[PDB]
Amino acid sequence: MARGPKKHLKRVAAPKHWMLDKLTSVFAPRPSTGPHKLRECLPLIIFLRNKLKYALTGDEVKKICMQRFIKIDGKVRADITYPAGFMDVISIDKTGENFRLIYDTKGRFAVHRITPEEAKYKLCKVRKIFVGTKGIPHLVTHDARTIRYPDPLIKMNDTIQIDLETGKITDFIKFDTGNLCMVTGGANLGRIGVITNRERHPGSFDVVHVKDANGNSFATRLSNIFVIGKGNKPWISLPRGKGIRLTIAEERDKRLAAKQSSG
Amino acid sequence: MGKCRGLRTARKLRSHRRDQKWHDKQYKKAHLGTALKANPFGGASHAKGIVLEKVGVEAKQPNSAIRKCVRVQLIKNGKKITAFVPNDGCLNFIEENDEVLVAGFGRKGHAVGDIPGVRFKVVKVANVSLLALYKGKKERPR
Amino acid sequence: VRMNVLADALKSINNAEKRGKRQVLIRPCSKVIVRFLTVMMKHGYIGEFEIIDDHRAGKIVVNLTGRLNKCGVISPRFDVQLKDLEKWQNNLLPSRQFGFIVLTTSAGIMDHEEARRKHTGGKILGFFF
Amino acid sequence: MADIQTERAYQKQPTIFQNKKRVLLGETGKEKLPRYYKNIGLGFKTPKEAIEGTYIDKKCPFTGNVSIRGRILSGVVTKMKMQRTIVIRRDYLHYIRKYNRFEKRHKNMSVHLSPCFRDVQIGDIVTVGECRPLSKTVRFNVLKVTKAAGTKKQFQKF
RNA sequence: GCUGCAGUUAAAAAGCUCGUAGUUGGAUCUUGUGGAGGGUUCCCCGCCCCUUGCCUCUCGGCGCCGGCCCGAAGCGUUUACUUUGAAAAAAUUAGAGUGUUCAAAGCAGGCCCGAGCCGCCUGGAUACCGCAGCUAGGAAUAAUGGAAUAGGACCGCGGUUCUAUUUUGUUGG
RNA sequence: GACGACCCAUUCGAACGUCUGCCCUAUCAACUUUCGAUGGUAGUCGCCGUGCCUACCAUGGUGACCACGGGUGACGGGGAAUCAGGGUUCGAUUCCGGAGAGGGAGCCUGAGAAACGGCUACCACAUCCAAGGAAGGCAGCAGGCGCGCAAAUUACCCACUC
Repeated sequence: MARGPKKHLKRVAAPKHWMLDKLTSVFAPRPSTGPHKLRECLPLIIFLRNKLKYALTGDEVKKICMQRFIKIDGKVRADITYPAGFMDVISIDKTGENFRLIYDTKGRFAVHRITPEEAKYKLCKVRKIFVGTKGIPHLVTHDARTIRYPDPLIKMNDTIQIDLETGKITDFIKFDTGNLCMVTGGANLGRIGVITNRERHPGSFDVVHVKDANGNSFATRLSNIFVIGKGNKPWISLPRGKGIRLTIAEERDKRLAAKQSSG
Repeated sequence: MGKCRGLRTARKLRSHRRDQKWHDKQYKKAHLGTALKANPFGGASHAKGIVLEKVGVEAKQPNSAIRKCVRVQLIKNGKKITAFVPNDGCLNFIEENDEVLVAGFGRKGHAVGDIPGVRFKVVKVANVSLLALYKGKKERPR
Repeated sequence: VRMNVLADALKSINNAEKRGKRQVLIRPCSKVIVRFLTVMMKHGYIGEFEIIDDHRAGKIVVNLTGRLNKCGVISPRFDVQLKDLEKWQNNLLPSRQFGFIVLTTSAGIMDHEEARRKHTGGKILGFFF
Repeated sequence: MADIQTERAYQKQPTIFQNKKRVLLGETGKEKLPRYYKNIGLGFKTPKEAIEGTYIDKKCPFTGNVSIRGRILSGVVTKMKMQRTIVIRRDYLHYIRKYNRFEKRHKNMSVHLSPCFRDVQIGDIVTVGECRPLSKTVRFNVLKVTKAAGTKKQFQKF
């Protein structure tokens, strides 16, 4: 079957980090088309009945979205399979709560509640600079927003703080060694550490070393690096564990050390 | 040994073994498939036919007996096989020009015991087994 | 001919040890053979050895005891990858408590117990026990 | 060489123009050719022979249009008699997990040869690089030739 | 029957030799001393000539008092080999956690309070994933390799031929 | 607020292309070429690259490292059974990719189809008819016939999952 694009998605080929079961039926939600990559998305309904358990059936989530209590990036969305991804803020204004989508140290989108103050902006990577007609420059970001007239000194692999309401960036970082970074793709995920070094090749990818403040060195491809703030100075509130990432032996030891699994 | 043991002699080994495997007896029946084509079965465990005529086969020496076989033609290949009738007096429970169900002896293409030319036996005469006819758990339906 | 120098050397020392000889004559010398016999001496399976010099390829004379049992060559020279090591070490040694398969690595020629502590595989040469 | 036209259709460089514009020795130049070339990039070197020379070819990447991007490979010459192309060979070793031996296998591939290089001979080492298709059996072009690295073709006694 | 078979008589070496492909192929081109990690010499800096071979430098930091020193830039003839990274769909398999009433399974679940807790805590690991391709370190082993009726080296010079546009505010000679 | 539309970016893909990897057979050893084989030059065509196609021109391409030809109770892979180590055999079948709707060919609509629960024709089948004509494709769920050693209910329902 290949006379056009498919529309079903199974459960057993579903991207594994949404933590689905398999004794519910064959299908899984499928992200609809949008700004983030299909693998990198967390569909809306999985945050609302397969995490926080406001709803219990998919029809219930549709009944929440219809009354429009949900926002994403300060605008109103009303699908059940809206494709939100990394660095967005969800905002329920009927609870007074704001969430942030960020990577756990085990590489899955966690619940990271935040102040309303922080929830007025997000961190956006620059990917492309493109001169349009009549000599105007542009930015292009991973959340796929086109912000016209950027000041010229911003280059790709940099990051920019965006004001959700108005565009028109507040600050930026210029990519270099000794800046604090998060990993967003690759087999490493959610790890935090300073850049330390870069390496360039002519075509065919290139890699970027990273080192943290716990004395571990690891590397990742260039295009999986994301900047979060100046050296040892995050401009976001980080979820617990701080991207350090333990081994399984040490992690076991903590649970049996406090002797705690309930409270 | 008596053979090359280079570090670049993978070809001369892997082509030699693929050739000298054809001289093996088991392999040569399995992979030419002439076994199947020649067999009155398609390679199925059983087969079904219709009786032609009772016969008796006189056993190979030193044993002397009459072994009360049948001869049957098959449905699914239209060719003829001479088939043993097991237990005692189950010749009587077979009646001519009816269907039967046949089955191999248990030695895979080779006559068993002192009876020659018979590589098959009989299990059902009319959806009723020779076991159940003999024991009396069922009865011939007339 | 003599396509494997190491293979012709060891068979001599094998044959000689059986008869009970405690001096032998091995030719041709090669540097590879020297470092081989060095390892075999350190552990204490054989004694001191004398390299006679010519201007051809040398000849070697050895002093040995009955401690040696069997040194073999493995031809051709396979690779080992430090998980393949254990599979080898089972096959060539009569015990888990003694015997040393020898090999060469980029860190030089050594026994297997030592090679595992350098954390480098390499090409296998022979064995002994 | 001075004449390279011999075809039914006129042969020329695109991206070059001929003026009628005035000069003190006109009309209108002194050879009517300002030569075109471009770099390959990547770190491979441009040849003198192109910038000096006169030839029309479009499948060479020095003077023509065709990018080199993706893979890079090598080979050696085995045969040639074809027009602006050659055949080459790639020896390599295939492993078998059932045994522990290797064995030899080779493929042959054609690749286009620039009119820039005019010094090639059988058995010369060559390097090549991935391109968009040029022809049915050509996917590559030469970037560089090298020889005298193993069995020289000449000797010094001068 | 690679690991791991057999060929005098039990089945079995071409009558014999030559010979291209294939397979396989001799020797030969470096050792000692203080500090550091482990013994009582031996296995990250250096020293005898070498030590991650060099320069050349110039642009953007570190220094010390215009002047001087050392990291990054071309790389050590090429491969294999070995060692580390990157990179890899899930289910299955190995395997951590959880009394399914036990198990096969499953991915859950666990805490204190009469009615005042209107709530709290925590999991959903990890391993392996042939090849072939990408990256860095090692340099023994095996291939490949530098001047032999020379060209290697130093800002050593000549002759010959061609040529760059940068700067003297601009444009021409 | 709702709707529509143009271009660029993005998402979902799609399509071509690189390198490496495949079961048996030599009682298959030479094969391929103007009925294009390999290459060159220009053009045609196509969403684009390309002997994809045409004109003109060149004479090549591949092979004992097994081509070419023939065979396969061969859909491919993730896997499965047995097993000390090394292996052997199986994989129609829930995931992923491909191919096809009786056999062939052509085509409309659309962003997307050489679609068959769309259309047009032939060939093979088979139905109705006032004999003038008309209509059809269960390798969708049930069910029946036939084939055979060999395989289920003409059930209930959108509550769950989508």
